[PDB]
Amino acid sequence: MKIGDISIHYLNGGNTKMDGGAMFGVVPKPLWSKQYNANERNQINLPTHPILIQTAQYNLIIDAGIGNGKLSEKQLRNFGVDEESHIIADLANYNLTPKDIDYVLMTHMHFDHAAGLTDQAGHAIFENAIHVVQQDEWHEFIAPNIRSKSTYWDKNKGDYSNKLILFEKHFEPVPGIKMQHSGGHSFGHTIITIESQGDKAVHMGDIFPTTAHKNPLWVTAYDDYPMQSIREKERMIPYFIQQQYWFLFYHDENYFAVKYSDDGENIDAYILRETLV
Amino acid sequence: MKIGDISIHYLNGGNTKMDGGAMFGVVPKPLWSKQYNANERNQINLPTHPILIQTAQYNLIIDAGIGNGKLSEKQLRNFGVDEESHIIADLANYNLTPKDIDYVLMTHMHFDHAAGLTDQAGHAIFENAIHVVQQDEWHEFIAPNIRSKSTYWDKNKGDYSNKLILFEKHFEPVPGIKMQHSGGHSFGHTIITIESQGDKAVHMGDIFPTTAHKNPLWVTAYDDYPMQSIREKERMIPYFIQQQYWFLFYHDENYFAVKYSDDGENIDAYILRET
Amino acid sequence: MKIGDISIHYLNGGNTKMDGGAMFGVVPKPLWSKQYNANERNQINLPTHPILIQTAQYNLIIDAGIGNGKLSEKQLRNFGVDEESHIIADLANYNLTPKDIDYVLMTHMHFDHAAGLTDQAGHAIFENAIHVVQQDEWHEFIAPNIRSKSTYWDKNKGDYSNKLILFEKHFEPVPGIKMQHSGGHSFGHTIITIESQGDKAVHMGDIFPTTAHKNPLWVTAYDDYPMQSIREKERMIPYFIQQQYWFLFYHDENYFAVKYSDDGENIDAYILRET
Amino acid sequence: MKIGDISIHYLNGGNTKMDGGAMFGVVPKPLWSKQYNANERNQINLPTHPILIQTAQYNLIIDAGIGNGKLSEKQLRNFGVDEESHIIADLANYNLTPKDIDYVLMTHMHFDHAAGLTDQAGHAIFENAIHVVQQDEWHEFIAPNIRSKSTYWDKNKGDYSNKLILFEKHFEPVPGIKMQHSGGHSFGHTIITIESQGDKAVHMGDIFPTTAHKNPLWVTAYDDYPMQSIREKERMIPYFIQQQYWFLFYHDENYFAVKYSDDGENIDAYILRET
Amino acid sequence: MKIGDISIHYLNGGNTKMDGGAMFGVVPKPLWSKQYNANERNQINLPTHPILIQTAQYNLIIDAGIGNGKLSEKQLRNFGVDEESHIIADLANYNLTPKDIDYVLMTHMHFDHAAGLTDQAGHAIFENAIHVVQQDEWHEFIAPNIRSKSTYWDKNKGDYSNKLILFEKHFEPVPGIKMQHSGGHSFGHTIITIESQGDKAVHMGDIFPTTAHKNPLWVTAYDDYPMQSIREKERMIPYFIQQQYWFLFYHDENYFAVKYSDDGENIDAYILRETLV
Amino acid sequence: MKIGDISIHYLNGGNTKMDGGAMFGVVPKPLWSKQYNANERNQINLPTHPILIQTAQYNLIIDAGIGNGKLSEKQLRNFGVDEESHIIADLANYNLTPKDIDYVLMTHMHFDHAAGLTDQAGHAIFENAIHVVQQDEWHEFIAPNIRSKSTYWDKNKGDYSNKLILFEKHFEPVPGIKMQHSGGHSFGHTIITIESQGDKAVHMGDIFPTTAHKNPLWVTAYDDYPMQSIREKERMIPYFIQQQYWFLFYHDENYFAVKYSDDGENIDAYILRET
Repeated sequence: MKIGDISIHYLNGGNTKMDGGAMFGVVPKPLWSKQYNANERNQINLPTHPILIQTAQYNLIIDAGIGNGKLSEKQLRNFGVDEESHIIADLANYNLTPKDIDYVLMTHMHFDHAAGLTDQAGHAIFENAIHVVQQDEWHEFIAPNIRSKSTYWDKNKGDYSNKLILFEKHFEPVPGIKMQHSGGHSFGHTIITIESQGDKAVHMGDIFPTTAHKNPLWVTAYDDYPMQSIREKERMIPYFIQQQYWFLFYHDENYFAVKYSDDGENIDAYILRETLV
Repeated sequence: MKIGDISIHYLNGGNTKMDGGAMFGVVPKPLWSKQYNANERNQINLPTHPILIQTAQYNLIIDAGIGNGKLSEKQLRNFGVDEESHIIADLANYNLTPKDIDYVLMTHMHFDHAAGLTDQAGHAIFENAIHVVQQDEWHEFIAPNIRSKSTYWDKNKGDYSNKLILFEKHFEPVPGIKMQHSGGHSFGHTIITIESQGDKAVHMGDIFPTTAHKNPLWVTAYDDYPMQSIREKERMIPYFIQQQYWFLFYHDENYFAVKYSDDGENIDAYILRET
Repeated sequence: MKIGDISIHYLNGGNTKMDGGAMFGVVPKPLWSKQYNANERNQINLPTHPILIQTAQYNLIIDAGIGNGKLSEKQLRNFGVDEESHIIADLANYNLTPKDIDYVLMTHMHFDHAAGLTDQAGHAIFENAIHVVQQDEWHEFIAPNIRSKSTYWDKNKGDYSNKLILFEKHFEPVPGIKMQHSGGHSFGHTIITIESQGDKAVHMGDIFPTTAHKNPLWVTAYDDYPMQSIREKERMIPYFIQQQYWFLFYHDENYFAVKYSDDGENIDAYILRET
Repeated sequence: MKIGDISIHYLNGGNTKMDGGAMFGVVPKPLWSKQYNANERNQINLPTHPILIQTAQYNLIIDAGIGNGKLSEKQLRNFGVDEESHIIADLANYNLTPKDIDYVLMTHMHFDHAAGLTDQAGHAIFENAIHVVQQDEWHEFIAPNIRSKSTYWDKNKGDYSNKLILFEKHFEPVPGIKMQHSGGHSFGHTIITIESQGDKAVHMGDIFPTTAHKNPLWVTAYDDYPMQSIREKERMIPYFIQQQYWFLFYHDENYFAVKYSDDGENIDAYILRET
Repeated sequence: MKIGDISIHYLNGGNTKMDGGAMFGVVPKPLWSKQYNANERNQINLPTHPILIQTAQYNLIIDAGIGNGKLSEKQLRNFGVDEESHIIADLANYNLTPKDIDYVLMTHMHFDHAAGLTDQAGHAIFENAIHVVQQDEWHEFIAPNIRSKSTYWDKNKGDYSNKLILFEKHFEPVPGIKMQHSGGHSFGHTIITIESQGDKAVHMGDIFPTTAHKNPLWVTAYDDYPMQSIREKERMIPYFIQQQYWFLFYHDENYFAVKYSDDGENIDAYILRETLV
Repeated sequence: MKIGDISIHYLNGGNTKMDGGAMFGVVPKPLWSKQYNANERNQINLPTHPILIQTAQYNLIIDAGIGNGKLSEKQLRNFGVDEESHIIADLANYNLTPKDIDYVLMTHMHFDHAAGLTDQAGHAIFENAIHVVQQDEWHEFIAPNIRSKSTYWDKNKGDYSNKLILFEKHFEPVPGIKMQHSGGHSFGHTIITIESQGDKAVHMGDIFPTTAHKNPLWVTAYDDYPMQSIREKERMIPYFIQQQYWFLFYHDENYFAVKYSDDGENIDAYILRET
């Protein structure tokens, strides 16, 4: 993928199998099962593939996958992990090492996105990288309630917190990369946009998980504030489409990106996610 | 049943079938499917049974099922309606006719609770009945947003509004009956407690739909503000149990009332529903 | 006129006559009648002249007037309409047709500002134009409450919504043109600015209706949140004046454009509206 | 009159004449001038008659009128004052002196309601009386903003503050008398209710100024938060009517007490004010 | 102490020495040092004495002191603890055992108030007692931020949480005892009032720590929301005085209670706190 | 000092002595007393030194010490004033006189920052200067509450308000200078960043009073909203350090500017203050 001078790729940070009903909330199964595949256990396959962004000067990732040795044996099974992260080997394919990374931008701190931030002993994969998190997202991450406790794990704390930078509403790390507090899925959930030359790309995190969640009303049950999720989706998606943005995905098993035609119905351009088995 | 000097019963206002996942949210099917049955279309059976309350003077009612013919063919099929409201009949079995009512107390105005409020021409099924609805709930009902439009129907508007009484935080219509605003399921969602002598009963509406939703974390995906739902459930349930309250249900297909042991671990008493 | 390399005129989308006491809130008549006229109905004449902005590659329109055949017989009379929109004609006087308008920017969706967006049968005058509305202002438009119902009309919905775009706090449709959510008059009220070279112009919508509303304390009674209106006026006006901005009007029957002295106690330059 | 075992009359604490457009917000003159009179200054006559409540052991007063020699030469003229307070006299007609008043309950601290609390030199009419004000209403009174500055006067501060008591949402000074924060007209606006036996009375202050403001949509332009005013009126009035409450007025030149039919479309019983 | 049919007493739950400057916030030392005594280390002595309330039917406590064996050696020194809790022996003086207690009502969960809730191994002193806490207070107690972390300790969790009842704004446990959410010192801080016959008593917790904090403007620097503290004090104190309430204290070294004369200046009645050395 | 094309210096606007505990809040004396000296009265020395900024066109100024004679005898003693403002003199050393100023940018209006804004008759020390103050800060200043009345003085009002420009979230007066609303110390508290070429400087006002307040948890007891102060400090400081910003101080007696190592552990560069 290329957006102007910026190169965009995905990294195999592992995968998870989550219950379809929970990933589609109010949408009846008969309808969502036709848009996304589920197994005998009502689980749909959700890759956890970080997004590698390379500008002329900086290298950065959008999330960190499920890591290596982080999830227990019970969690690996309960979360349908087929394979753990291959983020090191994948990075090599681009002549990079978990040390040439300058920024790790987080959409949110749920385990499916932050487990791969540190190895065991909570050291920290990505030692020279500055880590950016929305301030309230971070606050809840370290002080989760009886509900967010299930995904915000102490086990995911670590050294990276040394080079931690917090932002409230918006933040532009390196030119062209803009983070923006969306809320909805998470109180501190963030979306990221990439712009180089005239090209535009956007990753709406878990506020637009997969291509099957394009309908603003189709939000996951995980969303702590679904009304805010809908609000954001109702306005962002039509705008990004009108502006001919490329939609990047972290969880979609089939596609890595998509560009809808100036209409809002037909998504002509789908960039397939060729994940090695 | 018996709640001090107050008598309580329920009415067959019809039934519906909602998608299991929509009803349990983040709870994996493998877990809730063992707590509540689902067909092959993945739907669970949910009665819409209004609760009839009678005191030495009034006989208000909680909700009004789905009604009779208020739903269209399409809707009758999409929500899996097997039988429409028998409200008029059931009420008769208690020497009460569609007119004796003294107060229709709403928990919220979603179609599965208010469609039975009027006939096909939007005329009140309950003339002479003061309809108490939470103020903010009433506003959203008559002014739905792109998501609320699915349950809030213009078609459920009617003459009953000419005897509409709104409230904010809490309201005690008749002695012993208290309506408390909870939010969660819908912004204006309300629960209702009935207390007389030493007895206590409570109906937590869609913030505690069925006995399978006892865990505060098990909230429906329909809840517009799940964080508020959990907040309310986390505090109410332990309190009502500690106080030995009877939990009344509107959508539960197996129970009408339940009373938990002094630790919430099990069901100590209960009243199944129907024949 | 023209701000830098951007051309700007005013279209005649009709007019209306609203009560004076309504247009001046707490301001006594013995004072506002010396700044504006009160026919004997106590109505003041309020034109509904949309603003046309022409840059290098785009044609924009701020609000759309009352339209043609949109208001009923009754409305025409109560809103004191003398002449309905001549928007089509006025545009022609600029070799511009309704299909050349690239953007329609709305300050708020009240009828005197949006009625002109569609013809009857709710088709849509201005096909091909992206319609920009601030989110909350659009949410309320399609879901009015008992007070907004009077100005947010259902017959004002239309095809234009197929090319609708929403923004929350600020948005730049095209270089130099900035939309900013102000609130006050209506929860989602929005003001607009135009900048080219060192030239600056601003239209503060119904938060600064006419030149007679310059005093921040002089807000209309129509304002749903007068405290926010004052807040915005108290800060914007002094700033725009200090920056030598041209104030554009939609409702001032006399002035179209105005610029205050640095001391802002007088109007140095102005452009009258050829009624 | 008297509610149950509580006596209630009205004192003449002076009067004022305020603009009509200001008193009726968005309501057109051709409509409000048929419900109230507009001298030619466009002013309507607003008495400032404090309400006297006498129970078994206490004497209470709601608001205090404009006082004596409190308004300057200029104010007297602009607020159309015909007669200054006769509060001392009127009280005497009840064998009551200013030192027998046990409680002074305020709806809000605007001048037409608080000017009468102290004489010049800000001493304090009504020594020995506990003065009840809602917290935020008092905070704003002593710290007015650019808009409140017009009605919250510094010369209205006084000794009475040595016996001041504040409440936030609700407060019962003496059995049967309840104060409730309503907001709307002023952030800290407060309405009051009196109950004895099955008799009920209520004074909704400036959230229901005169009988002509019964329509919830008819709020004054003075209301700093009109949306909250409507909210409160929309719910309170229907409830108070359903409960057969007597509506007491402070500003209605004609009526002092009123009671609507159950259907609330007519005024069944009333008490005129002997101007 | 007797309020109508209700008997009120204090229990020696230990003590703590906190920095005076922090306990008086904006009040210059020259002024507060004359109202409360400080040592060479600027520390003032603050007893942590729970309030025993006995009605005809129920027995209850207002807080739990610093406990026994709960604070470490480093904390005992840093917090100027002279003696640890004597709550068991004190209770005996009234023919009661840490088992005859029906309700433990908490004003807030800071360590100076909640450490004595459980013994080591977090079992739970007061096994048959129902524990009442404001819902938000509790939420922060288990999910404290970088600031409240210093007083909300995991080490204070325990069995008592089994019979935990939460309330939002107000709650009346047994007739005459009314809890009320005040906020200010803590987001979930609560005050308690006692009424029997015509007698009235009130404990405003850390929103009125000692008799030296009567001036509404004299709030501790510990208060997370001082503006709300002042708001509450500005209105409550004058009202409680006008109503001839007895003010009960948990932290005042000299006095256990006080009744100001219908004025708001002279506090004629002071009930001394005879603490055994 | 040098910040790209922008020149920065500071001025002796006088000094004060505040109680150490008030200044460090919850931080025990034994800890802060080792970070900042205190006399036997427990007071710490705090200069009130305005910061002079000069660009190729303007030369705005940050704060205005305490002034000259604005403080009374009592105040001069209670706040431990040793010397009053030498603002006029210092300004001269830079060929600038009390009139050249082009913008007085306030962080907040507490007396130790704004008393130097006017003379003994409330006349602006800085005619020709546009005074930029945060909107909400300005409101509280002119409308103090029982606690704010201690720093907000009526006596600090003046003609300067005739050139007052308010803002809400952020404002960039002249290129490179950005004012950002932070809250914390006071509701309207503002910080100011200066950036030119690759250089960056920031003055966090009373949200980072002295170098001893670097720990986000070390906030003054004066802060009306300490939780917001911590929030801002927790995020700003690490960011400004990562970006190699120069931290400018107004109250620090030893440093004027400081630059931390790339880890905040130590002070890598600095400019002491005075001779």
